[PDB]
Amino acid sequence: VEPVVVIDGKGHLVGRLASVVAKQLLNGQKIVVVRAEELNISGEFFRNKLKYHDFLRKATAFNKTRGPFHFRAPSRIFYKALRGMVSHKTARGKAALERLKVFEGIPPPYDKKKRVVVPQALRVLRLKPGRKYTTLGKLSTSVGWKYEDVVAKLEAKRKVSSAEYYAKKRAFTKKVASANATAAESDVAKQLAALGY
Amino acid sequence: LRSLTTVWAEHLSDEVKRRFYKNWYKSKKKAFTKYSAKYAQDGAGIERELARIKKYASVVRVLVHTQIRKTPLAQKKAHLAEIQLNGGSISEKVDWAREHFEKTVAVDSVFEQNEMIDAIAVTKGHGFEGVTHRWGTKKLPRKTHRGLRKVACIGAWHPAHVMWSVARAGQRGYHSRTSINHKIYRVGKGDDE
Amino acid sequence: MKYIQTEQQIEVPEGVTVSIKSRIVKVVGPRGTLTKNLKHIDVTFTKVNNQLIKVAVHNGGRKHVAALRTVKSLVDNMITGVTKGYKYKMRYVYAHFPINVNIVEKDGAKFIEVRNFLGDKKIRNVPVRDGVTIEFSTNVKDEIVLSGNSVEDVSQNAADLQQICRVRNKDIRKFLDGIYVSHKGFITEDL
Amino acid sequence: TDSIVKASNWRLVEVGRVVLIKKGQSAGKLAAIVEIIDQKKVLIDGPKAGVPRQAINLGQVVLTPLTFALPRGARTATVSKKWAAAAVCEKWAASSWAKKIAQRERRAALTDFERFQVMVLRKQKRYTVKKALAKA
Amino acid sequence: MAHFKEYQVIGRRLPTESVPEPKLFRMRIFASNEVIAKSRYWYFLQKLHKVKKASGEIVSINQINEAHPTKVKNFGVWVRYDSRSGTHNMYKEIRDVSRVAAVETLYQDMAARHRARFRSIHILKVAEIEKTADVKRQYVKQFLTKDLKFPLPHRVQKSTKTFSYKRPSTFY
RNA sequence: UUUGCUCCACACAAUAUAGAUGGAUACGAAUAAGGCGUCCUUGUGGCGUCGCUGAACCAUAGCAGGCUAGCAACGGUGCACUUGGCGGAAAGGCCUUGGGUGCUUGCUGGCGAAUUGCAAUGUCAUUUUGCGUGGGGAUAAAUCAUUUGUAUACGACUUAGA
RNA sequence: GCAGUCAAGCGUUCAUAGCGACAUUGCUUUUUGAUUCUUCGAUGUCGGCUCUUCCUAUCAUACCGAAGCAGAAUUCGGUAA
RNA sequence: AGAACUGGCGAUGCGGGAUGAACCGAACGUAGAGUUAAGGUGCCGGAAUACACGCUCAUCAGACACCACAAAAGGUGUUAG
RNA sequence: GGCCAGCAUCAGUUUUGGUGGCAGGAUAAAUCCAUAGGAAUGUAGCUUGCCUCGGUAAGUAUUAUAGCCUGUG
Ligand SMILES: [Mg+2]
Ligand SMILES: [Mg+2]
Ligand SMILES: [Mg+2]
Ligand SMILES: [Mg+2]
Ligand SMILES: [Mg+2]
Ligand SMILES: [Mg+2]
Ligand SMILES: [Mg+2]
Ligand SMILES: [Mg+2]
Ligand SMILES: [Mg+2]
Ligand SMILES: [Mg+2]
Ligand SMILES: [Mg+2]
Ligand SMILES: [Mg+2]
Ligand SMILES: [Mg+2]
Ligand SMILES: [Mg+2]
Ligand SMILES: [Mg+2]
Ligand SMILES: [Mg+2]
Ligand SMILES: [Mg+2]
Ligand SMILES: [Mg+2]
Ligand SMILES: [Mg+2]
Ligand SMILES: [Mg+2]
Ligand SMILES: [Mg+2]
Ligand SMILES: [Mg+2]
Ligand SMILES: [Mg+2]
Ligand SMILES: [Mg+2]
Ligand SMILES: [Mg+2]
Ligand SMILES: [Mg+2]
Ligand SMILES: [Mg+2]
Ligand SMILES: [Mg+2]
Ligand SMILES: [Mg+2]
Ligand SMILES: [Mg+2]
Ligand SMILES: [Mg+2]
Ligand SMILES: [Mg+2]
Ligand SMILES: [Mg+2]
Ligand SMILES: [Mg+2]
Ligand SMILES: [Mg+2]
Ligand SMILES: [Mg+2]
Ligand SMILES: [Mg+2]
Ligand SMILES: [Mg+2]
Ligand SMILES: [Mg+2]
Ligand SMILES: [Mg+2]
Ligand SMILES: [Mg+2]
Ligand SMILES: [Mg+2]
Ligand SMILES: [Mg+2]
Ligand SMILES: [Mg+2]
Ligand SMILES: [Mg+2]
Ligand SMILES: [Mg+2]
Ligand SMILES: [Mg+2]
Ligand SMILES: [Mg+2]
Ligand SMILES: [Mg+2]
Repeated sequence: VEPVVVIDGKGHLVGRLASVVAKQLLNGQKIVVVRAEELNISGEFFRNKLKYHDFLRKATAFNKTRGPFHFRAPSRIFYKALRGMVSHKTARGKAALERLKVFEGIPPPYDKKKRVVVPQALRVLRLKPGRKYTTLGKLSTSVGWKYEDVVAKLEAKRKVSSAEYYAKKRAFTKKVASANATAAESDVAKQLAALGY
Repeated sequence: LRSLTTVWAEHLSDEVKRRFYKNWYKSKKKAFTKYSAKYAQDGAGIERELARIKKYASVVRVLVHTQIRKTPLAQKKAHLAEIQLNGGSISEKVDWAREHFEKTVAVDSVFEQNEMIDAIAVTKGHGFEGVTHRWGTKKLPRKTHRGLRKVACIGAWHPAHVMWSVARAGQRGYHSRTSINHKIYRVGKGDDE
Repeated sequence: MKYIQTEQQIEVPEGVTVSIKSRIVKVVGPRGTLTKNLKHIDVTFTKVNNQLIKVAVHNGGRKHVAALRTVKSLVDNMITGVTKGYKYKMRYVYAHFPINVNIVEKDGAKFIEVRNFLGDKKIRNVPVRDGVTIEFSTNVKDEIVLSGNSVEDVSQNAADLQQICRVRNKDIRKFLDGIYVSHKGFITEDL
Repeated sequence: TDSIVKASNWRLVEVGRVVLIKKGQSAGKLAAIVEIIDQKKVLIDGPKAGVPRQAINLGQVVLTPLTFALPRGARTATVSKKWAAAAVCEKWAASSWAKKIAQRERRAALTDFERFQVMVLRKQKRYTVKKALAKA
Repeated sequence: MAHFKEYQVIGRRLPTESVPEPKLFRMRIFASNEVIAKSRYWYFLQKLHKVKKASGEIVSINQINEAHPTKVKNFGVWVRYDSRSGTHNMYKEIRDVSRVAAVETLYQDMAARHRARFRSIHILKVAEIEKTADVKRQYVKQFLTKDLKFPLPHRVQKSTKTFSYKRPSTFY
């Protein structure tokens, strides 16, 4: 659709966000994912906490270096869920992965760029209301991630600025509407009506 | 954490400048010569760097160096190093350090008597070492063929790999250690019989 | 079998003005005010008049319906807590070593400080919660009295103290020592 | 200090609630909820629009804020009588929803030429509004 | 087994020289086609009479359309079913608009709640419950209460593109 | 070591491309609830309104977009200059000022287009590099060998030397 | 070898604190058997020494529930490698 | 370990069962276009994040024949009888 | 007439749509119309008891100031 798709992670389901991201990549669609720390996983926090520790215990016995690597950060968790959906050892595999970029919080470029959502991964649309689920941030911070507080902090500060930007825009689009209204009832306006506009 | 500026003093002791080189004698000693210019203009560009620090900067450290010439050592080439600054406020912190550019700081202004301090240093070296002294492994019995400062079983059959846990001959010494709780019994003073 | 609608009533007295947006509940009456967060629950509130509020659950399961009443319950207690208020009484119990209870404060604290429990050279402490206030009773021996607008904040502060004097390593039927919640009620009397 | 309890005021399944059928031979047509079968099925009838009396799953229909007098389980003729009586059609007609659906239907039916002239018009509008938007 | 039709089937025991005109028996049979429904007929008959398809004949097979296809009805339903451990009789009540609809959901409900596949179920009787308050099972009474209405809270639009630009709204 | 380095500029030349072909079009939060407008007592406030998809919004006509005239506007936009200010999460971008200049399809005119032959992507992007020219700027070091021993199997480490 | 279910009994009294007959359902693969699939142009035996790591059906240590737990001691159970 | 009848493997690739002598499907000259079998269709990965009714929330859920195990016995979890 | 294409008309194979005429059946079943009878998740009216001048409630009341059900045609 567009050269880059920035996805606001907040309110999405890891494995469903993953699954759609994978495909997009494999079809040429560069993606960047933001706020991976506001990502969800079905199931109570504790469950996924244990699920994570299960992953934790697997290591190359003779050398825990060569063995499986346990990335704690929400984006990195995400990549795992995603990478596992890509034949990432083909060249085609590596190729696709590279159009992808995951991020806790929303850092520059992307903040001023617009972000979208993936309805078929949107928790509030998918999960049966009543079911329990998990945020990535709390999970990750629970298994070592060192940076929840800073991201929250930087973001609140981002959110301040952006909420100005909006009010300022909302202000302008009131005028624009006001301008448009005086042009209502003109010949040209009735014409465009007539043609569906 | 990321470093976002370093602001430097104007005049730099040769002693430190020496640390910025591998071949002092031959070299034209041009280190920091352009940087010192940045002072000439009123102050202009150094202020904004200090300024920059103040506006951002969650922590502030100072670059100090040792006066190795006041020391019986032959080594001449001083030791430069960052020290975090823990007194009040970011701003006052960089105010402080700007005040101490070129100016000199005293031991007794950091340590008091009977204070518990820790010591961070690179351990004495010993080079290549047998398993027996490097790991404090039992001596093998005297009767044994092919040597006895060894470990008899380097591993069971599976996992079919020597493992990261078992002891092996290797380097010993020249290790970093942060060792703690050393109480200060004297804070000496040089100008003092 | 998914019940098509079941609802409850939350009665409102001549002193208070409960207000609820999203599912944030503010109850405000003579004794102050409490608020409590219900978002976790999926019920629908409905004013009918300044003395009545309905809360209901559409097409719900057993577990859902079952949480309907406990919301009526929870919100009720905010209303009474802000009208009558709550007052939990505990009375010390000891068969030799006089449990000695005091209130202390490090860094603007208020701590319930228990000394000599079964003699323990150890000095037990329990923070006083905010909302809850504590009079050692005149006229009644070894009685401690906790009181506030939040049932849940006085009951918990009570239970913190009662527990901190659990007995280890003894037959706890013969060693009945402790501080025990001895009466639960309201602050305003006649009722 | 009155009380202020939100609302959350849903459209309801009930006899005489009009629904827009969303897929099927009918689809796009309105119709009325007659009887009510279970939590997921309802009996509909939309005489004025051609849609056959039928059972249908609520999931295939979208509720509209429109309602009228309908005897529960009232047969097709009765349905038609009441409906015209209630003038539901021009009611829905006048709504934004319907006016919106109408719009995109027109947009969709434009000639390439018509399309080209839509542009010339937008340029024209755009000129005097961007002007307006700069004199106050 | 599929989407049902309801058939009358009439079979009758090949005549014999000494007994021409045998007795003629009918069964209403729910099945998705006549090849199945005839088969079911012979199934149940051999469970009641000395016969087998071999020695009998079908006389007629006819589909029986719902009398009032767009009228809502409360059905009582009577099933003999087989479980893993033993066999069981059962009474369910189904509310829909044709007997054929109702037999379709029954078969599902039995599959879902009791893990009863089609082979293991006998429909014993399906009959329209005339007077309400002869409706017994509550999950049906629920839908007979005057001036009844209900919301369908938490709406979910099926997105048609992978990406949305809004952020949705389960309002309704 | 044969006039080498660097930044800006254009020029030639190579070499490429995980895949331009109107526009990645910025609140936040909730979803058993919200956006917007308006009003007020500025609140968990009143009143109006919207959703049911971006099927939108913006842009879009001119030799792949030529050469030209005029009118009505005083608007829009590209460009290089300039004013004041914001942005350190990877700020490397955003906003505001003022004159200059181009274009304007807002409207009305004059010319041009063919033969690329009935289609042939019919070439309009952006990567890195090399070589001259001249518009600014800048004039180091590391290695060997020698040497110390806070180091060392050899390399490595750590000193020292106009 | 280890762990259950039923509960007649045992335990002054009292089935189940702690035990538990007659039965009966299991698990385990450091017992021994049964098998003979791989190795007979060769996979170095028993034990000890040394050293690492793993299992838990936990002997100790941490925190707990139970007792035919007064105290002390002990026993049963849980989270625990 | 040993018989009966057939079909197979051995002697046989090809599609499916991730993997695999014997299961499912189907038996091979070189190829084009079509349709399928067994088995599939969120992503890996061709192919509906299809439709429909229920059920199920597991602090070691479950997830498709051969097949890569679980039983007696219990539950005031929930479902229908 | 060497190479490679484009389109047209056809042929073999095939895939995917639009549309016309018929035959069955309870000569579909329904809706619809007519007609008889009925009931309640009882419409009008009536009664009665509170209730800010009617609205509620609980009684009668079978088409009235809604309608539905069943059979027959
Ligand atoms: Mg900088
Ligand atoms: Mg040695
Ligand atoms: Mg030793
Ligand atoms: Mg030692
Ligand atoms: Mg040893
Ligand atoms: Mg020897
Ligand atoms: Mg004990
Ligand atoms: Mg004891
Ligand atoms: Mg019938
Ligand atoms: Mg490439
Ligand atoms: Mg609103
Ligand atoms: Mg507003
Ligand atoms: Mg409001
Ligand atoms: Mg828009
Ligand atoms: Mg032009
Ligand atoms: Mg022109
Ligand atoms: Mg970036
Ligand atoms: Mg040059
Ligand atoms: Mg030496
Ligand atoms: Mg017995
Ligand atoms: Mg006893
Ligand atoms: Mg006895
Ligand atoms: Mg036994
Ligand atoms: Mg053993
Ligand atoms: Mg053997
Ligand atoms: Mg051998
Ligand atoms: Mg061999
Ligand atoms: Mg050998
Ligand atoms: Mg060997
Ligand atoms: Mg292990
Ligand atoms: Mg254990
Ligand atoms: Mg006893
Ligand atoms: Mg325990
Ligand atoms: Mg261990
Ligand atoms: Mg372990
Ligand atoms: Mg076979
Ligand atoms: Mg052979
Ligand atoms: Mg074969
Ligand atoms: Mg294969
Ligand atoms: Mg398998
Ligand atoms: Mg994969
Ligand atoms: Mg696919
Ligand atoms: Mg089976
Ligand atoms: Mg069982
Ligand atoms: Mg059960
Ligand atoms: Mg050709
Ligand atoms: Mg042809
Ligand atoms: Mg036809
Ligand atoms: Mg009516």
